[PDB]
Amino acid sequence: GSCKGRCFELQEVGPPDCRCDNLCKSYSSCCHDFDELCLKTARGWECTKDRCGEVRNEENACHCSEDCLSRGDCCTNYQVVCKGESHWVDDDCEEIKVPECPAGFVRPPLIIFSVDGFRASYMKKGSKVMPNIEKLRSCGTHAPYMRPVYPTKTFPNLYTLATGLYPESHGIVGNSMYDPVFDASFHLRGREKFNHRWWGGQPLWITATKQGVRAGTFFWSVSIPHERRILTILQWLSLPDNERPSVYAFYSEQPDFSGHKYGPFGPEMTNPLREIDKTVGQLMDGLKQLRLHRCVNVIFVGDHGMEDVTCDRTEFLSNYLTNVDDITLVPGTLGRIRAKSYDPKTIIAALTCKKPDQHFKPYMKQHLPKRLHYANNRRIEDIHLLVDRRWHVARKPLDVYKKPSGKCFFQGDHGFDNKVNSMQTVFVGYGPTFKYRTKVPPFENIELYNVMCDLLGLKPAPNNGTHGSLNHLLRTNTFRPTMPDEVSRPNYPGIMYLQSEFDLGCTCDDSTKERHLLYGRPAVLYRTSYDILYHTDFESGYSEIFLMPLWTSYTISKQAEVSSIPEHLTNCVRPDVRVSPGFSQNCLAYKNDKQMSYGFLFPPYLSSSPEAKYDAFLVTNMVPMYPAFKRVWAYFQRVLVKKYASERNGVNVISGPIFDYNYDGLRDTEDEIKQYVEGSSIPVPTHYYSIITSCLDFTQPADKCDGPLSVSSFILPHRPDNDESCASSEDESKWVEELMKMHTARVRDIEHLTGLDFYRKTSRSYSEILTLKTYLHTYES
Ligand SMILES: *[C@@H]1O[C@H](CO)[C@@H](O[C@@H]2O[C@H](CO)[C@@H](O[C@@H]3O[C@H](CO[C@H]4O[C@H](CO[C@H]5O[C@H](CO)[C@@H](O)[C@H](O)[C@@H]5O)[C@@H](O)[C@H](O[C@H]5O[C@H](CO)[C@@H](O)[C@H](O)[C@@H]5O[C@H]5O[C@H](CO)[C@@H](O)[C@H](O)[C@@H]5O)[C@@H]4O)[C@@H](O)[C@H](O)[C@@H]3O)[C@H](O)[C@H]2NC(C)=O)[C@H](O)[C@H]1NC(C)=O
Ligand SMILES: C[C@H](CCC(=O)NCCS(=O)(=O)O)[C@H]1CC[C@H]2[C@@H]3[C@@H](O)C[C@@H]4C[C@H](O)CC[C@]4(C)[C@H]3CC[C@]12C
Ligand SMILES: CCCCCCCC/C=C\CCCCCCCC(=O)OC[C@@H](O)COP(=O)(O)O
Ligand SMILES: [Ca+2]
Ligand code: NA
Ligand code: NA
Ligand SMILES: [Zn+2]
Repeated sequence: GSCKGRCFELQEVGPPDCRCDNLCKSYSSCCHDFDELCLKTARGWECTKDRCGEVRNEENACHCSEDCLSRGDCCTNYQVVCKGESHWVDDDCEEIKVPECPAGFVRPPLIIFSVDGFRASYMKKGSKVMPNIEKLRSCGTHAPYMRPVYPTKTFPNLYTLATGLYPESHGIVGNSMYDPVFDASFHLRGREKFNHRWWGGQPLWITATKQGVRAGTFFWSVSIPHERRILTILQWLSLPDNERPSVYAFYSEQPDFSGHKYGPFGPEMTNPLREIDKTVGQLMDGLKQLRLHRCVNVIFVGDHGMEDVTCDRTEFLSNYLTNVDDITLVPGTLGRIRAKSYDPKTIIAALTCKKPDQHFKPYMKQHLPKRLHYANNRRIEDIHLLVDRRWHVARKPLDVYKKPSGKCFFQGDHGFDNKVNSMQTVFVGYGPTFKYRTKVPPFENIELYNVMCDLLGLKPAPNNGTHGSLNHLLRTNTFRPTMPDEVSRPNYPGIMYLQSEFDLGCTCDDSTKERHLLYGRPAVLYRTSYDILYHTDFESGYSEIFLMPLWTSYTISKQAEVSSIPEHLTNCVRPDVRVSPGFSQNCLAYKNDKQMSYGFLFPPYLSSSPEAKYDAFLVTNMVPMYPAFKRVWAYFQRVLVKKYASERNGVNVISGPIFDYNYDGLRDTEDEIKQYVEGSSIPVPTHYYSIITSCLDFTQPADKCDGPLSVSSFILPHRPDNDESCASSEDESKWVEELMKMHTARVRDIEHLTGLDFYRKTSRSYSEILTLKTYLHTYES
C-alpha cells in the first residue's frame, strides 16, 4: 500500500495492510513512502518574505503560495508574513462571549497542550520569555499553580490528567513498576508499556469515543517534529463535519529534559521556554489563520514541577542496612523497597531515625499520609521511602550511573511529595467556555478529567474528581451538582436508662445545634444506627454499631478559656442514660488491655463551666487511644485548638474516628475492622480526623460569618508509637504540629473515609462548598 492521499489518516488499518497514521512509526507499521509523503521538512516551518507568492513546490514542509489557504497547507505564519496580518500575540485581549465557529461545528473543539516539568514559578518570567503563554494566562482563566498527584512523575500524572483517577486506581503508580501477578516490569524505555493490561480506568479519548464524540488519535510517534504535529492538528480541524475530531492533544517533553540537565533555575532554561512559546505561537497563529482562534478551547497544563537535585545529596541504604544485596530499590526522589526474590519490620526499624538530619523517612504504605492516596495497588511495594525535597535515595554508591566525567547526570529532578512547592505545575484555560481574565485558586489535577468532559458534553466515567468543584473556571456549566441524600436518619434518645442499670466498670466523683453545628448536621450516607446527643458544649452523632461517635462538633470562641482536668476527675468516666449499656464502651476493657488507653473527642479542657465539664467525661464521648497517640491528641486539644481559635477568630471543630484497615481510602464495614480493644467489640480506629472551620474574613467570628469559609483538616494516623516523629522524646511543642501538617487532608478525603457529608446548611452555593471540600491546607503556602 501507499500513503498518497492518506497522510495522518484518522482511521487505522488492521494488519497486514500498511498504515499512514501518526502512531504507525511506534508500531513499525507505516507504508514504505510514509516519510517521503507525510514528513516533508524542506525549508522549515516559517514563511519568509522571499517565499510569498512562490510557485508551489510539493517538496516543502509547508507552503507560502497564493493557493495554500485553499489547499489547507500554509505555514502557520503565512498571513502574517505575506498578507500583513498580525501575530495572535500582538492583538488586544478581547472577550469571547460566545464560540465563533464556522458553520457545521457542533461544539467548540478542545486542544490540550501538555508541558512536561513546567514549574508553576516559570510563569513569573512573563511575556519577555513566553509572550504567547502569557497572553493565554492573562486573557483566560488561570490558577497560580496546579497540584500534581504523587508520585510527581510524568506517567502517573499524565494518566491521572486523562482519567481523573489517583495512580493507585488507574494502575500507573510510577514511571517504573513491577506487577507480581504479571511477574513483569513496566518502564519508560521498551515495549512493555504498549501492553493494554497496565492501564486502568477510562481515559478521555475512550469516554469521548464511547459517547460518539470524535477523538481521532491523541498519541504521536516521538520522531515526528513538534511543528508537524501542530500543522496536522490544524489540518484535522479543517476536515468535514463528519470526520473532524472534537478533541486534540499535544505533548511537549520540554522543559523537563532541560530541567534535569540544568536545574530549574539555570540560565540555560530560558531557551527551552522560548521554544515552547514559539510552538504555542504557531498553534494560535495557525488557529487565527483558520478563523478558529475564538472557537477552540485551549488548555495549557503541566504534569509536575522540578527541584534542584545533585549527586552530592544522595542517601545510601548501604549506610543503614547490613544486607542491601537482599533488596530491590526503586530509587531517586522516592523509594520503593521489595525483596530481591529479608524481613519488613527489620528493614523499617533499620531505616527509622538513625542519623541526626536523615533525608528520608520510611513508611509501610498503609502509614503514608492519607492525602497521597498511595497504597491500594499491588504494584505499590509495602515499604516506601518519602524523600526530602532536593535529595535522592540510592541502594549503594556503586548503583549510581555516572557520566564519563564521573559526575551524576541530573541537576534537576522531581517525584517528591505533591505538596512540595517545587513540584507544583501550571494550568491555563483559554477560549469561549472558560472565563475571561479570571484567576482561580489552586486545585488538583485529578479534577480536570471532569472539566474536559464538561467542555465536550460528555458524561464522566466514575473518578476521583469532585464534579462541580471547578464550576467557577467556566463561563457556562453543563453540570449542576446536587447534594447527596442522607441514607440513615438519626434517633434522638432521651433519658432511657437508670444509672443502676450500667455496670461498665467505670467510676467518677459526682441552641446547642445553633452554637455547635454551624453548617448543619453531617449526613450519614450508608445504612447504620446512630443517635444525636446534645450537650452544653458539644453535639455528637453516636454510632450504636461502633460504640463511639462518628462525629463530634463544637465551637470555640476567640475568648474561650482553657482549664485543667481536676485531679479528682482524672479517671472519671460517666454512663450516658440516653444510650444502652450494651451500646456503650466499658472501662474494664481498657483496664485489661495493656496496650490501649482512651481519650475524649470533645476536650474536657475546653468546657464552658465546671458543671458542663462533667458532660465531657460521658462514656459516649470516649474513644480508644494508644498512650503514644494521646501525647499527640492531648497537645492538639489542650494547646492547638485554642491557638487556632485565637488566630482565626473562633473555630468550629468536628472530630471523629476513621477505620481503614484495607487502606483503600474508603470507610470500612464492620467485617473489614481487624482490631478491637482486648476482650471487647470496641473497634480500634486506624486514624482520627478533625475539620476546623472559620470565617475566611477573620475579622468576623466563626459563628457570625457572612461570607466564604476557611477550612483546615487532618487525618492523624492512630499509631502505638511515635516512630514517625524523630523528635518525639522532646516536649510536644517541638514535634506534634509538624506531624499534623504532614497529615493535612481535604474534607473530601474524610468524607470518603467516613461516609459522612459535611456543610449541608450554609449560605454558600453548593459548587463553592464543593470547592471548599477539595481545599488542602499546605503549610508551604
Ligand atoms: C477513586 O475513584 C475510583 C473510581 O470510581 C474508585 O475506584 C472504584 O472503587 C469501587 C468501590 O470499591 C470499585 O468497585 C468494585 O468494582 C468491581 C468490578 O471490577 C472491575 O470493574 C470496574 C468497572 O469496569 C467497567 O467500567 C469502567 C468505566 O470506568 C471501564 O474502564 C471498564 O472497561 C469496564 O467497562 C473497573 O473499573 C475495575 O478496574 C480495576 O481493576 C483492574 C484490574 O482488573 C485495574 O486494571 C484497574 O486499574 C482498576 O484497579 C483498581 O481498583 C481495584 C478494585 O476494583 C483495585 O483492586 C486495584 O488495586 C486498583 O485500585 C475492575 O476491573 C466489583 O466486583 C466490586 O463489587 C465493586 O463494585 C471500582 O472497581 C473501582 N474503580 C476503579 C477504576 O478503580 C476509588 O474507590 C476512588 N478512591 C477514593 C479514595 O475515593
Ligand atoms: C507512551 C507512548 C508515547 C511515547 C512513546 O514512548 N512513543 C513510542 C516511541 S517508541 O518507544 O516506539 O520508540 C504511547 C504511544 C501509544 C500509547 C498506547 C496506545 O497506542 C494504545 C493503548 C491505548 C489505551 O487507551 C491506553 C494504553 C495504550 C497501550 C497506550 C499507552 C501509551 C502509549 C504507549
Ligand atoms: C487529556 C490528557 C492529556 C494529554 C496526554 C494524555 C496521555 C496520557 C497517557 C499516557 C501517559 C504517557 C503519554 C505519552 C507522553 C510522553 C511520555 C514520555 O515519554 O514522557 C517523557 C518521560 O520520559 C519523562 O518522564 P519524567 O522523568 O517523569 O519527566
Ligand atoms: Ca477501607
Ligand atoms: Na489500658
Ligand atoms: Na519518635
Ligand atoms: Zn523528568
